[PDB]
This record gives sequence, C-alpha cells and structure tokens, in this order.
Amino acid sequence: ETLNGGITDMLTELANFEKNVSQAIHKYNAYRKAASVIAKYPHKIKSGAEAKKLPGVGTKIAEKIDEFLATGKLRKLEKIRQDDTSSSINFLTRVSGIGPSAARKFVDEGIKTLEDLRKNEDKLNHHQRIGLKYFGDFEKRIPREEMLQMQDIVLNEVKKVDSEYIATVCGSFRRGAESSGDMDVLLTHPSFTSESTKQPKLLHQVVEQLQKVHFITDTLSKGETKFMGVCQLPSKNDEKEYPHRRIDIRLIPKDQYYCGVLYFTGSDIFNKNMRAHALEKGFTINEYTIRPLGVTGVAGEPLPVDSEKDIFDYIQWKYREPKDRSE
DNA sequence: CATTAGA
DNA sequence: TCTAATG
Ligand code: NA
Ligand code: NA
Repeated sequence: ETLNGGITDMLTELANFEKNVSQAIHKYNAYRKAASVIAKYPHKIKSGAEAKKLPGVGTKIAEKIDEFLATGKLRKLEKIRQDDTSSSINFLTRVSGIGPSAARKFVDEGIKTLEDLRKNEDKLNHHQRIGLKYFGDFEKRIPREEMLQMQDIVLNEVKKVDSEYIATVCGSFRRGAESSGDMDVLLTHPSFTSESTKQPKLLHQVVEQLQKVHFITDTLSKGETKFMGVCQLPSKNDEKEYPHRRIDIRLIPKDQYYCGVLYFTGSDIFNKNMRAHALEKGFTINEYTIRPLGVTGVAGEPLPVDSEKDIFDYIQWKYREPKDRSE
C-alpha cells in the first residue's frame, strides 16, 4: 500500500504503456500480475532478486526493479513520458469515443491535437463528435448540488409519463458523494422482468420525455435497454449556463432491480466484501440476483428480492445506509 | 461482461 | 459478422 508503492506504480505505468501505445496485450498483462503480486508483498522489496522469487516475476521486470531501486527513476519510463507519440495516444484517448485503436490510427494520419481533431471532424463518428464537442464539460466534475437538480427533474418526468416507473440514481451520488462524474439512472418497471418479453418502448418513452423537455440534448447511444447520452440543466435566468453532462439510463426487469441497484451503488469494496460474506452465509451475489449455495460445490435458484433489505436479511447483515456503504 | 455503433 | 468503446 506504500511500502510496495513505487514498484507497483512504475509497473502499472509500464503495463499501461504496452497496452495503449503498443498493442502488447501480453507484456501488458505481464506487468500487471506482477504489479498485482509485488503489491501484496509484506516486505520492502530490496532488490530485483528478492522480487524475482515472486510469481510472475521475471527477469525483465526484476531488472527493471533494480534500476528503479538504485536510481529513483527508469529510462524507459523517462523515454516514454517524453515520447510525443506515445503522449499523443494517451491524450486522444480522453476524447470520449476514442480508444487506443482509434487513438493510434488518428495519430498515424497525423491527428495529434484537439485542433487537429477538429479540422477533421469528418474522420470522426457521432460518438466522438460529441465527445469532441463537450470535451471540457465532459472532463468536469458534477457538484452534488447539481446532482440533486438533475435527479430531481429526472424523477419528474419518469413519474410523469408513467406513475409505474421506478428510478434510482445509483453511484457515489447515492453514497452521499460531494460530487460525481456522471449520472447513472437505474430504471425498471413492473411490466418488465426476467421473462416478460421486453417493452423497448419502456426505455424509449422516457428518453423521449427527457428530451421533450430539453434535459437530454444528445444521444451517444440508445439501445432497447441502455440509452447513453448528454444532458443539461436549464440555464437559468441567464449569465450562467450549465455544463453538458453525461447521462446513462438502463432498463431492468423489475425482478432484478435491487441487486442491480445494490450493486451499482457500491462501493466497489463494499460490494466485494458484502459479496464475500454472502458466501459464508451460504449465498451467491451478482449484478442480478442472489442464489442459495448448495454443497456439491455450487447451486442455483434466485431468491426473491423486494428491496435492498431482502438481500441484507438474506445474508443476515446489518442494513447499511448507502451513506455508509463506503466499504 | 454486456450492450451498442459501425463498417 | 467482428471489432471497438463505454461502463
Ligand atoms: Na518467479
Ligand atoms: Na476515450
């Protein structure tokens, strides 16, 4: 956590680099397990050798450990950091739409800068057009103060269209968070669950609603169960307009909400942990259900969930307010 | 890890 | 169809 730090940090820098600038999935994956393992290690790694005894700890990495140990640096690290090309890839990637693959290809052609990107908005697809457009607003944090604003409105039309809908705004937002990156609406309806062959409209109707009023301003992607877009809070009585916000709304069988909700609310640690517990407690937890464990090794049969509680109760735990789902 | 664009 | 990008 801090004794293993530099090494893990360097190693991660290292993986990441292969993965993006290069297309070295393997090495990348090498750097990572190592980074994983050296990380677990209970002692100060004092040399490559010591490190090396580890699993996944090859000669190439160990070698890298020494140089890092001896001098507070690493050439290859220094070299890459410098690399205008590699820098370019890292950068372009921030555009929402742009991944490593496109990142390379773009560079290839010579689009390294934002400006470049613009000059060639044609080379870009709708997703990346928008990504490009709201580049600033997309990088910006979301004050909870706004979160409430957005949350508010959302619930309004939701109910507006059909009183029957149920939306929850999952994430850190839900976990008290002074700020969030994007809003996550989990949605369901009773007229939709596990079997009941959809009602795509269900998603549709609302998106439409949200748009109708001007909350939704752009569609990044809309499928029959996962809408991915942009939104914005009415710019008041002028002088102050709102940043374009990332928004995602997903449909869900009313028969899987709570777990889903449970789940997407986190935190990542709380989940894991809770999850780990449900195991002792003879269960199985996952994004959609909760199954009773059978001795043979495994088992099925999704226990019925009406609220975040049911799940709790099931595993017989203390209902934890989202507030304190921190871990 | 599953869902959507796209080509 | 596969292959990329999101989360
Ligand atoms: Na080894
Ligand atoms: Na990106």
